[PDB]
Amino acid sequence: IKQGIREVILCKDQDGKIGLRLKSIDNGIFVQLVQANSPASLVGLRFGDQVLQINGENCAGWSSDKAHKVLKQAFGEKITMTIRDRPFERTITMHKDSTGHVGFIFKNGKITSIVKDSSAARNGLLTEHNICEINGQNVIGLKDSQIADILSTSGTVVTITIMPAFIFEHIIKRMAPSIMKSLMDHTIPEV
Repeated sequence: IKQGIREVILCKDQDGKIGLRLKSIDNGIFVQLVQANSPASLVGLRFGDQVLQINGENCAGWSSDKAHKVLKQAFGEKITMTIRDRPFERTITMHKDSTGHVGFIFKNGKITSIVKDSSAARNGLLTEHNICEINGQNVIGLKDSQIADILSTSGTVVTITIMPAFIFEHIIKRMAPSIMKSLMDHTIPEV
């Protein structure tokens, strides 16, 4: 989670999509969903990102509907966006033990308990937090099994990006869980 603004230039695909859905939160605009294999995924927009401007114009106070509206009504040539990096999220680094544990319990993405003497404990991982990413990979909507798998497949060092459930639950609100499982980009970034 970078402590700054950045600018991205987008470019509508063949079909005029950018692969993005936006949600209005506390009078800003935030990324609800990034589609795999989209301009938005390529330029590296992330779930939880804040859109400050689109094509120079400020986003504050906009409705989800109007933000979508704007995106359609724009000379796709290039769309310029100004992005505060996942403002509602923070990242914990952790280390696996001899028995390959970081030391917490989660359910539906949400962390429900921390284990005594764990690395989860030493680093102050918090409960009532929905898991957003792991080692830089968005794991939202995956099953608990596949999340467990990623934590298993991951090295000893494990980096998790978490968000307060209340905020998480308000971002994903009005989006079907299948779409998150299906369409939300769950891939490592390209170089």
